[PDB]
Amino acid sequence: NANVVVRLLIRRPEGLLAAMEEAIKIGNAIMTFYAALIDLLGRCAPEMHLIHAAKGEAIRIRSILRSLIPLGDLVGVISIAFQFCPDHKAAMVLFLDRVYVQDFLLHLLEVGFLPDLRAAASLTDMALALNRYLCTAVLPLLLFAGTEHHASLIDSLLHTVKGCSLTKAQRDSIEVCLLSPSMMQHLLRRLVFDVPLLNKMPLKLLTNHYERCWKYYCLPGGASEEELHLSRKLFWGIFDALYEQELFKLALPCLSAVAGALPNF
Amino acid sequence: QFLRTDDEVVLQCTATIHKEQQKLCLAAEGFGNRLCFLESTSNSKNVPPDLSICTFVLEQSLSVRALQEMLANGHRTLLYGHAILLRHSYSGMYLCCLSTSRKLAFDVGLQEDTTGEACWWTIHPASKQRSEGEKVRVGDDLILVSVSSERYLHLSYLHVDAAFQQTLWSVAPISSAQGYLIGGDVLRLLHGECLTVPSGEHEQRRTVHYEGGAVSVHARSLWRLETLRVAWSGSHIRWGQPFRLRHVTTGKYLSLMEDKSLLLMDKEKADVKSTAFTFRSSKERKEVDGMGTSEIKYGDSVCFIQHIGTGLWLTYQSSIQRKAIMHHEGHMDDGLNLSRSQHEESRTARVIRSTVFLFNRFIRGLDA
Repeated sequence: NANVVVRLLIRRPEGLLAAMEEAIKIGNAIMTFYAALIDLLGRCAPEMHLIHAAKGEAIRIRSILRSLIPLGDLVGVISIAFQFCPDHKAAMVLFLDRVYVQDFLLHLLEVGFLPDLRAAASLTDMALALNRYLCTAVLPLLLFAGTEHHASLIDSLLHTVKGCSLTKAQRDSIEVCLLSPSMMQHLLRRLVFDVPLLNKMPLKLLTNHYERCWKYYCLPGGASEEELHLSRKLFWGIFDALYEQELFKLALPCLSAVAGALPNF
Repeated sequence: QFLRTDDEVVLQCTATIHKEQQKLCLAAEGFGNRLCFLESTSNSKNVPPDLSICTFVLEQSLSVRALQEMLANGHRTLLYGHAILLRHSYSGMYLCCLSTSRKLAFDVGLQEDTTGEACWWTIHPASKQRSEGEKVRVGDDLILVSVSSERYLHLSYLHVDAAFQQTLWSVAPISSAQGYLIGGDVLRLLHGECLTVPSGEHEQRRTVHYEGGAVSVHARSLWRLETLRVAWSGSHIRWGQPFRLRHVTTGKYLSLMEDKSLLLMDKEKADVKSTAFTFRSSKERKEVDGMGTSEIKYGDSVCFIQHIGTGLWLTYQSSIQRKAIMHHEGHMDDGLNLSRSQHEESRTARVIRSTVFLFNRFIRGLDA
């Protein structure tokens, strides 16, 4: 199906970075039509696995997709969701994801996610961009600017620390830290500033999820290790305060893991 | 009737620019040019086309099953659905699609290597009057399809390029008998001692002599015949059909103006009554659609040169500088014998002038 529709489309005709920008000031026809074309042309990918790699003429459509359409994607991945707004970018991320290397992960980073924690403070209609994006900003799970992202996105995640869909944003940070190296090592104690501000239960789960992966950073390179003891002491006194410790006391013995590798706000 | 492998064909698309039926032909250059262009064939009565850069050769013709096999590592006839391998009949390169650009099209040029899907083209019929699988015939307006780029060999407005849109490509037979004359040869004109144009460093060599010695072997005395027909221009050569003679080393046409002189003038001055000479067996048919039969053997020949418009006889006057002048009778030595050359000599001969005309452009652009 993919192949035949692609050929059909290419017979006919239909600055393609200029159209989504020039119509943005000017009645929602072409800015929706082009995003739907992006969604259609991105759905007919060759594959998602070595079928795309280790086969023939699944690559031909992939070449045609980048040959008649080079990206220019900043008109979609940046300029549309900073006040239509969530969905058009949600098509473009799929078209870039299916068809299109470690430099590019930092290239588009903090584009859009900076508005997330800003507009999250009025939870409305364009603030359902985030409940929409709880999957499509997480699926790019697969130090220059990365210290910004753990700055911003955790400041979005602490906005809820939609309801059961926050588990996607949880693994979006617990696995983003896991591929750390110095700024992330300082981020291995970031929630300790909120573990003292902990005592919903998700605020303690955000402590526990990074608690086990905290020791990987100071296992590699080995100031606030005494502050880790200060958080362990607030956890030792907070253990007397309390499935209540199923996310708490799992990290409490794991503070010996935090002692096993180095040696709100 | 039909088209086979190891044949000689041309590719020719006829466009219309403001009610002017322009029969453009496909022409690649090679030896410094990886891109193809268009050759005019409509205005052939005052500016003759170049023929050596537009003829092709079909090498092989498989079905897609055998091509996908052989890629995974006699004279057959072609069927609409075979992926063929064109090649440039002079330069020796294989025609293909390239990943360059000049839109969402691709450019078309030659390459030396034959592997990959690049130099393979499946024919497609362009009629309901003939259909898949059946036999090709002469003059069928068809479509070509890239195997690699999955695109059509399109003529655009003057790019020839591989596009998503289609256009027609009429073909025409050219060639297919040892020891005889075929329209397209490169030959010397033996006297006893041969026809010559003098050495460089100038006249612009526009005089014509008869000479002897080692200049028989050298690259000056090379002449290419170009018959007035477009299709079947690589047939046999029989008496009575006219032909231009081109000097190969210089690229200027051997033109007679019976008042002025026998000189060498350019493509844009080569008139059909000015220079289209013919040989006669004595010193006193018109068109057959085929490669003809064997007329003129090489060593046993007395070719007496005679114009169409004047009908004179090029005889020598009185270095060895027996300068050729069209007389009304001539002597008994105008039966000039013939000697065809070999492929490597003509290959050197064309590339000499092709590099000369680029070096001189370099020199004048540097002196500017």
